[PDB]
Amino acid sequence: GAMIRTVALVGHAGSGKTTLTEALLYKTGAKERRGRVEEGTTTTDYTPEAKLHRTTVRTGVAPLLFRGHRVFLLDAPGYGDFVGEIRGALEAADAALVAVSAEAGVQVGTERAWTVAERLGLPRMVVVTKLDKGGDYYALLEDLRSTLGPILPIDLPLYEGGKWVGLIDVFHGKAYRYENGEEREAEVPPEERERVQRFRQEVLEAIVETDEGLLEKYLEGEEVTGEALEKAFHEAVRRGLLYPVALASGEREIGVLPLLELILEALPSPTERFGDGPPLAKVFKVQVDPFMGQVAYLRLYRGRLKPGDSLQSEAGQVRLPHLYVPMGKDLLEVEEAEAGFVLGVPKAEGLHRGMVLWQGEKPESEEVPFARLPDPNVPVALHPKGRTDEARLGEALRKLLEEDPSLKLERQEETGELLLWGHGELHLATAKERLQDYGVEVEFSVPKVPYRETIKKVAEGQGKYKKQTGGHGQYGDVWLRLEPASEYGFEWRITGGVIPSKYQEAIEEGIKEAAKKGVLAGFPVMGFKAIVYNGSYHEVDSSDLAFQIAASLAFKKVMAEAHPVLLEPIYRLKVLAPQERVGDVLSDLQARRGRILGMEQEGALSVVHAEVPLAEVLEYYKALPGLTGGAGAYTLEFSHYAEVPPHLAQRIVQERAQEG
Ligand SMILES: Nc1nc2c(ncn2[C@@H]2O[C@H](COP(=O)(O)OP(=O)(O)OP(=O)(O)O)[C@@H](O)[C@H]2O)c(=O)[nH]1
Ligand SMILES: [Mg+2]
Repeated sequence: GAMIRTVALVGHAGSGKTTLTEALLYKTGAKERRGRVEEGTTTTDYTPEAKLHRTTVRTGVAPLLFRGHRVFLLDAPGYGDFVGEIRGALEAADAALVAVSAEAGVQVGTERAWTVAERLGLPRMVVVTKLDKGGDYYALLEDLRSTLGPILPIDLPLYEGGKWVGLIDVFHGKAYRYENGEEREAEVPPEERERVQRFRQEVLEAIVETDEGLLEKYLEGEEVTGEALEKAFHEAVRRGLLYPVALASGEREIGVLPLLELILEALPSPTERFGDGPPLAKVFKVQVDPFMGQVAYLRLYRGRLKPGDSLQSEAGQVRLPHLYVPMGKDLLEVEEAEAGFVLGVPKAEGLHRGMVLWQGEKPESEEVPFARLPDPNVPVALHPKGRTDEARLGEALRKLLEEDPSLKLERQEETGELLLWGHGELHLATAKERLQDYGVEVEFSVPKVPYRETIKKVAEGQGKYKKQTGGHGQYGDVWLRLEPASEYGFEWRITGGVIPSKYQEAIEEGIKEAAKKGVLAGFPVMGFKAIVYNGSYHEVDSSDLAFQIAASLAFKKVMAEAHPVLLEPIYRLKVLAPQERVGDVLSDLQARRGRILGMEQEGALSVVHAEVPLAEVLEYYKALPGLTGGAGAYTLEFSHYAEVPPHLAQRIVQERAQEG
């Protein structure tokens, strides 16, 4: 009676998620006509980026109304590039509907969605799409069984002359065919009956075994009622003990409403997950429309709300004079909201992704669903195209990051460049396009490498600053010795009190400042001991400034005779390529001045450890997926610095010097 469900539709790119979402919206009456991704007419993919790349860049909300029941379906993206939106959609749902292309089977995007859902403690259901494009359903079920585990087949495909035309409801022993956008009951083909009965028995047994009460009856001799089985089934799915497997296609228009009925029957309600109590909500995503402003998307996990109500938040009281349910980019006004509802809050400049909202006692960390986002690992130096852009780029980035916090903006300490980190070439491309939607043109470039300097031999020298400008003068005198070393260190070796200990901080600051720009090529210096072993001061003219200057003057003089050497960053790779996709990964590193460190070949997938310079893998994200059959992801992490091979070393030194 007036049930509610919040479900995240996830899965690998191209598994027919958005097409299924369109079919659901159309078949329920929420939409006049079902659009197509190819034509850019769907409810989910409305932003310029989504339509341009023909992929779900942003999670779309599809509020489904069916016979009084409500299913708030979140149509999430498929590519790992949009992990931010994917993980947020799962954080917002009480269960995951995982689409699996029949012709491809479980893919990388399937495993990632599945794992995040499992960690969030969410029930899982699988929907098999694209059976009309090919694939063997029965072999697919076996693969899902061996890969996912306790799957539970709900549907089997109905075939007519080799053509997929419908489905067979295993449990009820009924078949349905579709044609002209119409569902009709059909007979279970004679040749299929024995197999269908086998699946039915296995389904009955799988459900009975998860319920102690039913296992007692089945054993005691008592009868198992249909209502008893339904309850056991629902509870088993709620606890993640069974994973229903449905068959549906928005393109072929097969099993669409049946999938909705199954969602209501199999997946849990907000109450079965959080129980009843005061309002509890969370902003799981944010959209910043170029014209409409910021809109916050909230998931109400518990409680009820009416227009005029308010919620507490870390940012203070949040009034909601108007309640809106989102449907794509549109906000539909409602007169009330119950747990399970997904709401859209306009003019939400003060609400950000991750903020918890509540009434009553403030929730503690464990009471709210949370899925951490991996740090973005693809950097690109950012540059406004021109004048106006450079000026509007500040506000444009603010909006971009509010809407997509999976993107990180940083200022390289050494290089000084403004870097934007994303999760892939595609993610960054959408970021670029989005900035353009905000009226700003930018261009990317490979980040400048943060080269460093060091010394190879010991050297000593004096640094002295003595001048008199005005009333009093300044005096600083320092003797410095530089020693090559693995780690930087300041060593105060002053004796006889020739320099008071109070100038130690100033002297070190001077050494550090000068070290910001080496003598060899103007890069930061590292790996050296700075030893202050003698000097002098004047009680009258000595000061921190004088010694900082004296110390700096000494560093530059001394480093010039310590045999400078140019260093470069060196990272370690941890590639993950399939069985025969290893002879292509270890073949690529050779052109990148690499070095193998190990290879964990276990079963099918075998890890491939390595070590390679940073200057050689700045755009290795534009290659790995195209060599590991796309079923592999590269990993780059800082290891240590090293001397730039004499060849390049000289080359690089020349450039930096050439101009300034
Ligand atoms: N033959 C066939 N094609 C389908 C089916 N479902 C979707 N397609 C098509 O396959 C493509 C996948 O479409 P979407 O529905 O955009 O897929 P998605 O899984 O939502 O894709 P992403 O948002 O990129 O993760 C589209 O070009 C659809 O026209 C299906 O059941 N059968
Ligand atoms: Mg999609």
